[PDB]
Amino acid sequence: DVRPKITLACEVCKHRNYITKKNRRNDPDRLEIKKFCPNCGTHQPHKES
Amino acid sequence: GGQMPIHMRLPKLKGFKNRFRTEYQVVNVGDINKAFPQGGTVGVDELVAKGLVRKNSLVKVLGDGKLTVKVDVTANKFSGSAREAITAAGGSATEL
Amino acid sequence: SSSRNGRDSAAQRLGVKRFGGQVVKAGEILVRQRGTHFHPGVNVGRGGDDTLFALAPGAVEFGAKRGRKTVNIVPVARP
RNA sequence: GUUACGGCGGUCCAUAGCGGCAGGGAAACGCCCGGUCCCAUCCCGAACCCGGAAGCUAAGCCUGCCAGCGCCGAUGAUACUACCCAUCCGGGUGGAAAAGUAGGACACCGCCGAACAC
RNA sequence: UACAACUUGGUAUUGGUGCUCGAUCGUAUUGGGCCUCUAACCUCGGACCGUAUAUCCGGUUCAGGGACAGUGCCUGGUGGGUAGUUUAACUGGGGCGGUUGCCUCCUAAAAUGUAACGGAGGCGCCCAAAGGUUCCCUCAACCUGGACGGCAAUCAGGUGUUGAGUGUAAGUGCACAAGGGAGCUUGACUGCGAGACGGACAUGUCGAGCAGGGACGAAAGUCGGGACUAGUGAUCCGGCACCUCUGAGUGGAAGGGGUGUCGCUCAACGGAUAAAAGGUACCCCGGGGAUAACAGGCUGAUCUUCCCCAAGAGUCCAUAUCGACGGGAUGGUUUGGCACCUCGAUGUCGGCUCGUCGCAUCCUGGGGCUGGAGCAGGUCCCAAGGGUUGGGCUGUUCGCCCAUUAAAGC
RNA sequence: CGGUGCUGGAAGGUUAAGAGGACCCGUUAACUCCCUUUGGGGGUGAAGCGGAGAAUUUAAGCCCCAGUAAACGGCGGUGGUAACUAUAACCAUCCUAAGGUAGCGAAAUUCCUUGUCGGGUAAGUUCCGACCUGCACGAAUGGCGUAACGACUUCUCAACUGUC
RNA sequence: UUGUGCGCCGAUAAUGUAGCGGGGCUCAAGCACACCGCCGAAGCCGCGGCAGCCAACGUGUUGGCUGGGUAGGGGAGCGUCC
RNA sequence: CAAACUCCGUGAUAGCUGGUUCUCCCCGAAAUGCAUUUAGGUGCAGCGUCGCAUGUUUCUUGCCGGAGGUAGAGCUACUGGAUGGCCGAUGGGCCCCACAGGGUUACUGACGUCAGCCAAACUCCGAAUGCCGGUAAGUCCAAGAGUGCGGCAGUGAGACGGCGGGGGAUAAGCUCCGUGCGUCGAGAGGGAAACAGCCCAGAUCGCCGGCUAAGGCCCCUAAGCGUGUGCUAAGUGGAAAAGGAU
RNA sequence: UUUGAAGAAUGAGCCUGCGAGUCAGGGACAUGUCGCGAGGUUAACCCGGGUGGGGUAGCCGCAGCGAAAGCGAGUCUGAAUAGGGCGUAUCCACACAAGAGUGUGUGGUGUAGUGGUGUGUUCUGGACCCGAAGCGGAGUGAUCUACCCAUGGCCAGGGUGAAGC
RNA sequence: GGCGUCUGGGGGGAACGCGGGGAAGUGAAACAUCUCAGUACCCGUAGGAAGAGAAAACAAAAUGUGAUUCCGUGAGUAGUGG
Ligand SMILES: [Mg+2]
Ligand SMILES: [Mg+2]
Ligand SMILES: [Mg+2]
Ligand SMILES: [Mg+2]
Ligand SMILES: [Mg+2]
Ligand SMILES: [Mg+2]
Ligand SMILES: [Mg+2]
Ligand SMILES: [Mg+2]
Ligand SMILES: [Mg+2]
Ligand SMILES: [Mg+2]
Ligand SMILES: [Mg+2]
Ligand SMILES: [Mg+2]
Ligand SMILES: [Mg+2]
Ligand SMILES: [Mg+2]
Ligand SMILES: [Mg+2]
Ligand SMILES: [Mg+2]
Ligand SMILES: [Mg+2]
Ligand SMILES: [Mg+2]
Ligand SMILES: [Mg+2]
Ligand SMILES: [Mg+2]
Ligand SMILES: [Mg+2]
Ligand SMILES: [Mg+2]
Ligand SMILES: [Mg+2]
Ligand SMILES: [Mg+2]
Ligand SMILES: [Mg+2]
Ligand SMILES: [Mg+2]
Ligand SMILES: [Mg+2]
Ligand SMILES: [Mg+2]
Ligand SMILES: [Mg+2]
Ligand SMILES: [Mg+2]
Ligand SMILES: [Mg+2]
Ligand SMILES: [Mg+2]
Ligand SMILES: [Mg+2]
Ligand SMILES: [Mg+2]
Ligand SMILES: [Mg+2]
Ligand SMILES: [Mg+2]
Ligand SMILES: [Mg+2]
Ligand SMILES: [Mg+2]
Ligand SMILES: [Mg+2]
Ligand SMILES: [Mg+2]
Ligand SMILES: [Mg+2]
Ligand SMILES: [Mg+2]
Ligand SMILES: [Mg+2]
Ligand SMILES: [Mg+2]
Ligand SMILES: [Mg+2]
Ligand SMILES: [Mg+2]
Ligand SMILES: [Mg+2]
Ligand SMILES: [Mg+2]
Ligand SMILES: [Mg+2]
Ligand SMILES: [Mg+2]
Ligand SMILES: [Mg+2]
Ligand SMILES: [Mg+2]
Ligand SMILES: [Mg+2]
Ligand SMILES: [Mg+2]
Ligand SMILES: [Mg+2]
Ligand SMILES: [Mg+2]
Ligand SMILES: [Mg+2]
Ligand SMILES: [Mg+2]
Ligand SMILES: [Mg+2]
Ligand SMILES: [Mg+2]
Ligand SMILES: [Mg+2]
Ligand SMILES: [Mg+2]
Ligand SMILES: [Mg+2]
Ligand SMILES: [Mg+2]
Ligand SMILES: [Mg+2]
Ligand SMILES: [Mg+2]
Ligand SMILES: [Mg+2]
Ligand SMILES: [Mg+2]
Ligand SMILES: [Mg+2]
Ligand SMILES: [Mg+2]
Ligand SMILES: [Mg+2]
Ligand SMILES: [Mg+2]
Ligand SMILES: [Mg+2]
Ligand SMILES: [Mg+2]
Ligand SMILES: [Mg+2]
Ligand SMILES: [Mg+2]
Ligand SMILES: [Mg+2]
Ligand SMILES: [Mg+2]
Ligand SMILES: [Mg+2]
Ligand SMILES: [Mg+2]
Ligand SMILES: [Mg+2]
Ligand SMILES: [Mg+2]
Ligand SMILES: [Mg+2]
Ligand SMILES: [Mg+2]
Ligand SMILES: [Mg+2]
Ligand SMILES: [Mg+2]
Ligand SMILES: [Mg+2]
Ligand SMILES: [Mg+2]
Ligand SMILES: [Mg+2]
Ligand SMILES: [Mg+2]
Ligand SMILES: [Mg+2]
Ligand SMILES: [Mg+2]
Ligand SMILES: [Mg+2]
Ligand SMILES: [Mg+2]
Ligand SMILES: [Mg+2]
Ligand SMILES: [Mg+2]
Ligand SMILES: [Mg+2]
Ligand SMILES: [Mg+2]
Ligand SMILES: [Mg+2]
Ligand SMILES: [Mg+2]
Ligand SMILES: [Mg+2]
Ligand SMILES: [Mg+2]
Ligand SMILES: [Mg+2]
Ligand SMILES: [Mg+2]
Ligand SMILES: [Mg+2]
Ligand SMILES: [Mg+2]
Ligand SMILES: [Mg+2]
Ligand SMILES: [Mg+2]
Ligand SMILES: [Mg+2]
Ligand SMILES: [Mg+2]
Ligand SMILES: [Mg+2]
Ligand SMILES: [Mg+2]
Ligand SMILES: [Mg+2]
Ligand SMILES: [Mg+2]
Ligand SMILES: [Mg+2]
Ligand SMILES: [Mg+2]
Ligand SMILES: [Mg+2]
Ligand SMILES: [Mg+2]
Ligand SMILES: [Mg+2]
Ligand SMILES: [Mg+2]
Ligand SMILES: [Mg+2]
Ligand SMILES: [Mg+2]
Ligand SMILES: [Mg+2]
Ligand SMILES: [Mg+2]
Ligand SMILES: [Mg+2]
Ligand SMILES: [Mg+2]
Ligand SMILES: [Mg+2]
Ligand SMILES: [Mg+2]
Ligand SMILES: [Mg+2]
Ligand SMILES: [Mg+2]
Ligand SMILES: [Mg+2]
Ligand SMILES: [Mg+2]
Ligand SMILES: [Mg+2]
Ligand SMILES: [Mg+2]
Ligand SMILES: [Mg+2]
Ligand SMILES: [Mg+2]
Ligand SMILES: [Mg+2]
Ligand SMILES: [Mg+2]
Ligand SMILES: [Mg+2]
Ligand SMILES: [Mg+2]
Ligand SMILES: [Mg+2]
Ligand SMILES: [Mg+2]
Ligand SMILES: [Mg+2]
Ligand SMILES: [Mg+2]
Ligand SMILES: [Mg+2]
Ligand SMILES: [Mg+2]
Ligand SMILES: [Mg+2]
Ligand SMILES: [Mg+2]
Ligand SMILES: [Mg+2]
Ligand SMILES: [Mg+2]
Ligand SMILES: [Mg+2]
Ligand SMILES: [Mg+2]
Ligand SMILES: [Mg+2]
Ligand SMILES: [Mg+2]
Ligand SMILES: [Mg+2]
Ligand SMILES: [Mg+2]
Ligand SMILES: [Mg+2]
Ligand SMILES: [Mg+2]
Ligand SMILES: [Mg+2]
Ligand SMILES: [Mg+2]
Ligand SMILES: [Zn+2]
Repeated sequence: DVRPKITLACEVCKHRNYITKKNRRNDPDRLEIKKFCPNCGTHQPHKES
Repeated sequence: GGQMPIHMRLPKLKGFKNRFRTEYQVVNVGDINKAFPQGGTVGVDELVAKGLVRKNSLVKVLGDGKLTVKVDVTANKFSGSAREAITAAGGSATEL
Repeated sequence: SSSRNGRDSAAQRLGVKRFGGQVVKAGEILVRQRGTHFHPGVNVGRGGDDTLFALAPGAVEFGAKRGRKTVNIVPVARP
């Protein structure tokens, strides 16, 4: 849809903490980022969903 | 004026109201001490005669005030504040 | 015959907002300039949108240095 | 104290820039000599970095002189305008430009550090 | 958006046999399709009876049909036949056009702000990097060409100060870079937030510092999205994940609850509903000169009538008579603009009768000049006393036509 | 015969109610580590209970194939193309289903428009008769004529008269 | 020729002069320049009265001011019936 | 009669129209913005009132610190736009194309330079104003000044005139803006004959008093048919231009 | 009513009577004012041919924060002294900081609401007064007219001359 | 079916009560859900009252209430609602 809608989840957490938009046409590979989510209290890569 | 009225363009306050409530009242430790110049124990009937709660009302209170006179307590659910107030006063505040 | 014009924008109400020699308090805004009509000085913050403010009580002071315009705050003497 | 020295600095940052002319190598400055080792070329020791001081101040820098050009700028007037006016019609007081003109003008100054002298 | 009516199936009024078709070619799956039959059911066929008379009706017999049909209930179709309704505002009268939010500039009168159907342009995104940070560095203009190769492709020598540029328009900025390249990497963090800016209000903007962790740089420090300003949507209802919220009496659970997060060109963009088009000259009501159609009024673009300079026309000669390109005025009469008077009423075109006034004069009257031989003209000046056709055509005003007069005026 | 209807054909696709029971979910006996002594605190899940819950059977209809116009309805534009002269009477274009045949036609339809021409009058924007450039006729929401009829429409003529 | 202040023509409407308000005005009662005057309002001042606000003092006087007003707000009253 | 008549729901509902009754005393609006199935309605903020509170925090001026970016001005300063000149190689090019002489040929001529304008979206310049901030004096027997909070409704149909302007044609008594503009609205008085909006000026009441503003002083009509110095012959005064005239 | 009217804009022929912000509610609030005061007050109801007495059933404030669990002069937020949001009525004097305006700790001044009565506003009621076109339910009408149904009556006189014979 | 005989009822009445049926104007600033409201109105019953009435009700561990009906509360609260 020109710009799909993507959620990001922690690994131990598994909490839909971060949400962001992308161009799926030019990025068919899933998005990887290192970030922070509060409750487990430390940085940790977030996955796509 | 037709425009979205304020009372209708704000979101409902979340959470329920928990109709089931065993609620009570606090009669200040300071007020109790002020009422006890001589002190002694404290009972539901005595505080009713003192007129600090509904006569049937069951009471949970706090230790906002200080107790210097020996005042034993006949109570149901205390607060730790008034519990230590009574203990420092050197009496008893037993919970029934 | 019909017109194709007639639309416009809002009115952001920009422009300097605390004038020279005034008394301003911490976190106070000084200007709202689209471009860099001015330039930060000691105790002045460069906002996220080219806005100017003060990071310490005092009196604002304009002044030209090197042919530009830069704002600065002189801390007024403590009574 | 002097200096025809180098860094950092100032200033409602061109009265301080540009152009032409002449001059500087004791020290410092530049250029400079070569790339094992640091490091770099989207290739190149061009840039940077590094080792050394054989050479030279041409370039750049500096200083001095030149009004060719930038540049600052009067007094005066004019434009303009706050207020008030008279039956429009423009004046009375207040404020006073821009451009142009005589002119000015080839920066000044601070702190440290280098060569001569005490 | 429904509903009346019409139409389907299942289910009930509901019975039996024979056949033929299925999932645990010789072992099993209970229902579908057909042919029959009487007995439910129908009969508006017949014949008796109530009856002395009764075409209603009830009962009896037989006869035809017959598990059909009809009827309910659920359901699907179709359904202006019937019904309740919707069908925007802005508008220089309405309607048709165009717009409806957001962004840039001008109008904007040097704080802000400030309208118009005023002048001009864009937005409903893009981006794992075009983000952060560290580091390097800066153009374009420029003369020459071992050949293609040219006016321009890449160039280096050596005046080189944005004149080049900076994701998407304009303005504001930007070389101390906001401009490129690379390296690394995620701060496009988490919870707060001193105080402010703007907001009628909901909202919207900026922001130093505090706690954990991380990023770049040895460090200094910078890092809470993109150089900024557009890229947007309230509330309800619902969906999904986590929690040390509750839990209709015991546990509980369920049931509900929070934080995070999705569903609208709801663009008529603060969104009357999940759900919407038209005529009414068959009309109707309450209102308005808040707003049109005629008139009056203000105005004079256009109109008409004057006038100014004078090239050329006119055998040569500007002005006998026309006057090119232009300019300045008058009247309020034509086409127009405004909506100030009248929508608790100002009757509209022509014709008929009747007229009355002005004069920019149609004749009659008096003059000047002629490109005035005379007659007959042309033109301009004074003059409003008087007069100023009739018919055919069309509702016509007008106009053409016929035929008169001194004329057939505006 | 495309659209909308109606009429026939239901082989296919979609879909009703009604039946239904795979998954998922709740609860609870037993338990499952250790604690006491005469089951709960650190998860499974018993049969039933119920919750949402399946797929599977489904008629008409719609989609689909034909017919139907005295059913509602339509019947074009474009270019080229002759022995003087303007034409198309022939061919090519697109597209839809076709692109107006006979008849009539500035008419009750013709806006320019008082079309042009002729008759009637001195004069005829009305009339009659023709031409066809039918803006925007047309064949059962019928075309063309039609004897007679009409307190119907238009026009002319003789008598007629104070309508003038 | 030039700069000037006044003048003139340029100049035609409709019910009746009707483009100084009129009469009239140049032997200006017009225009320009100065002066002195005088008229001219509900402006101001003069005298008397009422009321509001305010300050001082007192147990309501003194002094300063203000008093137009629609929508509308506030304060205090008159009268009628019972 | 485009859904008969009587009764009833029925006081149907009316953002619409009309009307709204005794006196005095005090203060005194707006026709704005925003939003609106909204434009002739309504609500919020400004605008008024009453009370309470802070009691000058408000106002005027002088001085001081300030930023502008308008009028104007300017342009070899840029974006644009413009006229006339200069060498003009090289029209960055032509009569013979030689690979070499001339528009030996009137062209084009770029750049730049000499000068002269113009611009709301041009500014290498740049005010009087207006605004915000600080200080000080003054009205300080109070304006009845400000700000906050609280009860109360109006109003969101403006007009005109002067200023700066857009549109219109520099027309409208036109429309749309700005004026810590003015006035009417919501204002009586005098002047311009008449005339809200133009000029002068704020009506507590009464007085058969006086001084004055605008405008006037021959009569209607109160005031000099005044003083002195000049102009005009046109009733100009007491409607008008381009142009013309011993 | 209007920006604006002598208005040629509306309404009034005249007089006299009648005619328009009322009324109810433990309704809500604010202002006056009245009683009591950390308290204030009662409804319905019972009994006095009389407004008395009884009746504390109930409601408001005394404490708020949090959506809720819950906490409590704090509380919510949050991993958090780490300040912020909301209250602790409100202030005076002492010390600690920056003097980021004020915050943080002590000793006193100690909290004022409630029920009448009258008033403006809001509230639901028809809610300041009159007024509509119209929608719906129940009934009354075909003595005019429309149609039709059954039974009667009406059509002077004078011409034209089909079929048939 | 047909007779004949005893006993009942038949209609009227203002409201109230029960029961069968049952709408729109209006508000929602429109409007369908919704509201108006089970109101008006129609109809059949009885009575002086009717109707309801002896829990298959609530409650919540108290070893509680104890038929129906009507008041004032509880409370415009829990909730329901484009
Ligand atoms: Mg998040
Ligand atoms: Mg803008
Ligand atoms: Mg040396
Ligand atoms: Mg090298
Ligand atoms: Mg050299
Ligand atoms: Mg050099
Ligand atoms: Mg210069
Ligand atoms: Mg210089
Ligand atoms: Mg000077
Ligand atoms: Mg003045
Ligand atoms: Mg004048
Ligand atoms: Mg100067
Ligand atoms: Mg069935
Ligand atoms: Mg069956
Ligand atoms: Mg339908
Ligand atoms: Mg209909
Ligand atoms: Mg309705
Ligand atoms: Mg409209
Ligand atoms: Mg208009
Ligand atoms: Mg229109
Ligand atoms: Mg501005
Ligand atoms: Mg406005
Ligand atoms: Mg666009
Ligand atoms: Mg990067
Ligand atoms: Mg080079
Ligand atoms: Mg960058
Ligand atoms: Mg770059
Ligand atoms: Mg804060
Ligand atoms: Mg840290
Ligand atoms: Mg930070
Ligand atoms: Mg950001
Ligand atoms: Mg950024
Ligand atoms: Mg909703
Ligand atoms: Mg239980
Ligand atoms: Mg349980
Ligand atoms: Mg749950
Ligand atoms: Mg909108
Ligand atoms: Mg809306
Ligand atoms: Mg809705
Ligand atoms: Mg009307
Ligand atoms: Mg009208
Ligand atoms: Mg009117
Ligand atoms: Mg009017
Ligand atoms: Mg007329
Ligand atoms: Mg008119
Ligand atoms: Mg009139
Ligand atoms: Mg005009
Ligand atoms: Mg001639
Ligand atoms: Mg001539
Ligand atoms: Mg009007
Ligand atoms: Mg009028
Ligand atoms: Mg009228
Ligand atoms: Mg009438
Ligand atoms: Mg008439
Ligand atoms: Mg007429
Ligand atoms: Mg004449
Ligand atoms: Mg003659
Ligand atoms: Mg002549
Ligand atoms: Mg004449
Ligand atoms: Mg005569
Ligand atoms: Mg066919
Ligand atoms: Mg077909
Ligand atoms: Mg079709
Ligand atoms: Mg199954
Ligand atoms: Mg079909
Ligand atoms: Mg088909
Ligand atoms: Mg014809
Ligand atoms: Mg015909
Ligand atoms: Mg015709
Ligand atoms: Mg015709
Ligand atoms: Mg014809
Ligand atoms: Mg005729
Ligand atoms: Mg035709
Ligand atoms: Mg046609
Ligand atoms: Mg046919
Ligand atoms: Mg046909
Ligand atoms: Mg038809
Ligand atoms: Mg026919
Ligand atoms: Mg015929
Ligand atoms: Mg005749
Ligand atoms: Mg005769
Ligand atoms: Mg002269
Ligand atoms: Mg003359
Ligand atoms: Mg006169
Ligand atoms: Mg005098
Ligand atoms: Mg007087
Ligand atoms: Mg006075
Ligand atoms: Mg006094
Ligand atoms: Mg008064
Ligand atoms: Mg008014
Ligand atoms: Mg009033
Ligand atoms: Mg009396
Ligand atoms: Mg009737
Ligand atoms: Mg009634
Ligand atoms: Mg009703
Ligand atoms: Mg009524
Ligand atoms: Mg109403
Ligand atoms: Mg009215
Ligand atoms: Mg006043
Ligand atoms: Mg003071
Ligand atoms: Mg200044
Ligand atoms: Mg300045
Ligand atoms: Mg200018
Ligand atoms: Mg110049
Ligand atoms: Mg330039
Ligand atoms: Mg010049
Ligand atoms: Mg400018
Ligand atoms: Mg600028
Ligand atoms: Mg300004
Ligand atoms: Mg100041
Ligand atoms: Mg005062
Ligand atoms: Mg108040
Ligand atoms: Mg009010
Ligand atoms: Mg409005
Ligand atoms: Mg308005
Ligand atoms: Mg308006
Ligand atoms: Mg206005
Ligand atoms: Mg106007
Ligand atoms: Mg004005
Ligand atoms: Mg103007
Ligand atoms: Mg107007
Ligand atoms: Mg006034
Ligand atoms: Mg007046
Ligand atoms: Mg007068
Ligand atoms: Mg007065
Ligand atoms: Mg007189
Ligand atoms: Mg006199
Ligand atoms: Mg005199
Ligand atoms: Mg004299
Ligand atoms: Mg003289
Ligand atoms: Mg005159
Ligand atoms: Mg003249
Ligand atoms: Mg002349
Ligand atoms: Mg008015
Ligand atoms: Mg009036
Ligand atoms: Mg009259
Ligand atoms: Mg009137
Ligand atoms: Mg009238
Ligand atoms: Mg009216
Ligand atoms: Mg009348
Ligand atoms: Mg009468
Ligand atoms: Mg109340
Ligand atoms: Mg009270
Ligand atoms: Mg009290
Ligand atoms: Mg009692
Ligand atoms: Mg709470
Ligand atoms: Mg939190
Ligand atoms: Mg804290
Ligand atoms: Mg009372
Ligand atoms: Mg009805
Ligand atoms: Mg009947
Ligand atoms: Mg025969
Ligand atoms: Mg009976
Ligand atoms: Mg409603
Ligand atoms: Mg509504
Ligand atoms: Mg309803
Ligand atoms: Mg109900
Ligand atoms: Mg009885
Ligand atoms: Mg009973
Ligand atoms: Mg209750
Ligand atoms: Zn995590």
